[PDB]
Amino acid sequence: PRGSHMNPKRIRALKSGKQGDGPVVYWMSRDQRAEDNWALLFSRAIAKEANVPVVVVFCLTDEFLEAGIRQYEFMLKGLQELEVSLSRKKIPSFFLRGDPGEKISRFVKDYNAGTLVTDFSPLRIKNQWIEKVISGISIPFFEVDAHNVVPCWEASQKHEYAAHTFRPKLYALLPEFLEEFPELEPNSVTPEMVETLSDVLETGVKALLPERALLKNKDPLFEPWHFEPGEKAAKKVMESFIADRLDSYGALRNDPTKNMLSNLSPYLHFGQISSQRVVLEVEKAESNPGSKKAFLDEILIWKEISDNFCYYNPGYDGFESFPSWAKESLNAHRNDVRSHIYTLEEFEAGKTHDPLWNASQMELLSTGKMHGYTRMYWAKKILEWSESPEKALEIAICLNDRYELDGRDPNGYAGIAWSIGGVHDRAWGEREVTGKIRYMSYEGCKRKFDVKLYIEKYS
DNA sequence: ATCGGCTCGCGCA
DNA sequence: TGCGCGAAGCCGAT
Ligand SMILES: Cc1cc2nc3c(=O)[nH]c(=O)nc-3n(C[C@H](O)[C@H](O)[C@H](O)COP(=O)(O)OP(=O)(O)OC[C@H]3O[C@@H](n4cnc5c(N)ncnc54)[C@H](O)[C@@H]3O)c2cc1C
Repeated sequence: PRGSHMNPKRIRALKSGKQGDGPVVYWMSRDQRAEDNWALLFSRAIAKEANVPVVVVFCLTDEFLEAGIRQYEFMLKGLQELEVSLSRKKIPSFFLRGDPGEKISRFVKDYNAGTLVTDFSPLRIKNQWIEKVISGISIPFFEVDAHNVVPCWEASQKHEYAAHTFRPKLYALLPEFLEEFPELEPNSVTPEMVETLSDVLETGVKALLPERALLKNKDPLFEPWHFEPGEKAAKKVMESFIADRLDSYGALRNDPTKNMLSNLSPYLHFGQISSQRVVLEVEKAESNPGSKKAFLDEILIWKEISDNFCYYNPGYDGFESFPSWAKESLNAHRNDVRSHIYTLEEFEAGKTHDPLWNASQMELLSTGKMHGYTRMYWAKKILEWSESPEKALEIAICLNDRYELDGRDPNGYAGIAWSIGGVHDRAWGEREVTGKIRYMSYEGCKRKFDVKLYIEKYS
């Protein structure tokens, strides 16, 4: 590759081969943005060294049927804006429909690709697709970490027990890896599905319409105006956070009645904005130092340790990935009698006895983003009022992935594992049902914020 | 061959 | 509200 502000350690070879005659193809998956994208940039750099065009390919899977119209519209509306952004950079974008394992392979043959580059996800499905693609192509294949500031395989070579073991290794490498971004260079070389993306959205929304979330009077639950989608909207949210919410963040990040969070998770999850970008802007901002340490810890340690978790523990969304002490503790309490037991359907409709739990579910149903403090309480009550730890993990993941705009994310699996299974936490006083897993109480919540205001806001 | 230090609830102001 | 301890398993600095 060979260039300024392009550390070679951000890229690694999935497969070696003979470089092809054709264009460099960036298989975009996790990081759906033109700016501050190390994978797009590396793909562009390979293109310059080889005197070839860079092109972006994206696969429209049947995974959308798993979630709702809320996330399909957010992603697809974002992708319509992205096609236009990429087009201004003279970068063509190709949208394939179907299975990435077969469709990426066929595209490389059909479009005569020279080099394949993709971004990094520690999720099982991306790795499965990469394995399939490797078996179907002759060309060199590179992986670039565009999501984490320090590349996941570089920060640590093993599972990290706690944030404290991770913090020294990540912080030692931050001076090297926390750096500004080069501008994306438009295409120099002339670049050689048929449906419109609007058509795809229309066909997909008709397929999802029967199962769309409705209130009892037939009126839809989802309010689409809370987070407008796309790269342009993402940046406006980051700007208002620094301007309006970062000063109060150290004091108020755990009060759900206050709108004092970044609101960046839906854009971060789809890769509509870079975490490295957000950290650069926050570092430079003159703000309360307590707020800066609190927020940088969240977007650097906690977000990037969630990738460490999924990358070194392939069963990240199961019981086995919990630490020994936690699995041992939860196992001993499997027979304990739950105070309540709710089904997925009762949980989903917000019909528990706990008005605070119900309000947290209604914030999830109506806005698509539950406040970060109540997500801890929400997941820990699923554990407390479920038949088993496995049923709890299953119900929390089902509701999180169906209804959160930021769901189906390593942060989600690491966050749920912390809450239910103690991952990256320590043991606490033993209790019935939840054992030594950290406990959170309705009364504890009453002490810390105006619980009644939150409940009133969400019926 | 031994210890300091890690993202709650509670009792106290 | 803000503070110090309790209950608690283990990592790694020494
Ligand atoms: C049960 C549970 C489920 C969760 N599910 C998800 C999910 O599906 N998707 C998701 O992106 N996050 C998830 N989180 C982490 C966190 O709640 C959200 O990222 C955060 O509330 C998003 O809102 P924000 O971006 O306004 O938060 P901010 O406070 O502004 O945080 C900014 C960023 O810091 C990172 N961050 C903050 N808290 C955490 C954390 N605990 N772990 C990892 N990264 C963190 C995120 O990237 C987040 O976007 C979950 C946490 C819990 C306890």
